[PDB]
Amino acid sequence: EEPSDKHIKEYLNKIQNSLSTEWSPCSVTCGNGIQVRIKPGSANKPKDELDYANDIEKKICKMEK
Amino acid sequence: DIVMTQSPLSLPVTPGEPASISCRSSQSLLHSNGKNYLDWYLQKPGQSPQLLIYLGSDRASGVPDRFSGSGSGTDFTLSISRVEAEDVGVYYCMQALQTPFTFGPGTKVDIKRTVAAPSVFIFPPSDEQLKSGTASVVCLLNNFYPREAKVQWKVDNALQSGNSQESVTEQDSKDSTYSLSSTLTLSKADYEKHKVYACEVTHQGLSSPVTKSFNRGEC
Amino acid sequence: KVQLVQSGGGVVQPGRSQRLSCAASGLTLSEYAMHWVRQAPGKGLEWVAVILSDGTKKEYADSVKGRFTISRDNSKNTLYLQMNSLRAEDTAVYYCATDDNILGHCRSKSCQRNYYHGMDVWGQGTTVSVSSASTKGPSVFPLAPSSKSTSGGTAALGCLVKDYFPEPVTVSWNSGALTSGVHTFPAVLQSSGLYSLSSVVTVPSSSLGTQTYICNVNHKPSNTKVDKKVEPKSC
Repeated sequence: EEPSDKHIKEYLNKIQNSLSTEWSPCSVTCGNGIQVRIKPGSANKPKDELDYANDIEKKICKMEK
Repeated sequence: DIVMTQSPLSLPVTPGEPASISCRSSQSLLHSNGKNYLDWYLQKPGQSPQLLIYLGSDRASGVPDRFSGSGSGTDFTLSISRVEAEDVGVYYCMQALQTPFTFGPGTKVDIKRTVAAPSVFIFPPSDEQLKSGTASVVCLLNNFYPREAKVQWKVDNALQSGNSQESVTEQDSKDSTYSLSSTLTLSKADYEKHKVYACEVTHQGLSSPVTKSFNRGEC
Repeated sequence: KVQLVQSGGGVVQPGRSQRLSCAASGLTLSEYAMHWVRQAPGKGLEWVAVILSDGTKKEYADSVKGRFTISRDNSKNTLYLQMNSLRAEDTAVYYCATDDNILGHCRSKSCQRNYYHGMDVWGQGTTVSVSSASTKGPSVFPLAPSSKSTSGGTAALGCLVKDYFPEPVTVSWNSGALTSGVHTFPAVLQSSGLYSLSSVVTVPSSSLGTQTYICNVNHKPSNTKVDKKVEPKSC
């Protein structure tokens, strides 16, 4: 189903500074995971000031079962 | 289906001035998740649509600062702090709350310049065409602004109905003018029944309607 | 670059079928729900259909349900639209576009958060023209310059390019040596089902006696090429 907030935030921590305005890789190898990006309109925000709810966009990724 | 409306439908913008387009939906687009599912797209002449604004207020990648979206529920606005020549085209709002996605009718934006009356020119049919059994009469309105114009055909003072078609150019990059053709098509038999062929043009740059005309066969 | 490359389309008779393709390059199609949107000539945008990233939950506009079906092949990074029982009403440019909301959350079912960020990538469009007209090259007629097309030392002249099918034709003047002051008007569709357009140019009136003005009209569908010299009138 939908990746949890816990999952997405864990993933944001794992990708650290590779987070960018481009969609990340899928967070998983099998099943459903998340991809994340810095919202286009937030590209000028210092990384340390990015807000999970308002500056990070999310999309589900569906890998093979 | 959700019905989308826009106003105004035509929006000329003087260089340097801001512009604003209104979009209304027949049902709220505010979702329980807090987002307003309203997009704005621009379609430049001869191009595919492109995304400007999503979720009411978010700018898409590569969209200049001069574009902003505001609003919530059923009432939304696109604001353009200035309209560059490259911003001319048709602006559509679209709800993305639920399928079918539905679009507004479009707002056509152009660059507002000093009023310029058309040069009005008229062309009788060629003898070559007449030999073929048909007569096309062309009226040309050249290099005018604004785009709105009324062109009527009078044949021996009788208004023509149903037998003409217009074509209009896109706004010219350099001088911000338009040109327009109106083509009257008649049978050779009908064409030869009348003398005076007249194009009557009404336009903001003309204090009264201008008539260009010829007598059949004279020149 | 990141691109959706459309193919297919063209002229098709009423009642026949056409299949459109939309091939992604620079992005992975399986990361997107995909939409079709269309635009009839001179009209606004109309949503046509959507398909989720795994091919489930195909949906359609009422205007096409029963006749169109949407499909995809993620392994070929390609989206398709199958159009059956085509009607004149279906003539349009058809566009494909992306959607990050791969599985329809929020708009079709409950969601913990939003996943939609607009339709951000669009194909270049495919024209579908639904018509029974036969391919036909144009007649080219002079729009001859006269006192009735001359003002302030400038004369307008042109060529009327009438009764061709399908679009497009191209018009040059003097084999491309003359471009300034040219206006080649968008084609109009006539009652007959055939197209017609005019190309006009303004030039110095005093040149009419010495400079030949020729419109070069090409209609590739019919392999028609016409050069028409426009002769000036002294009246």
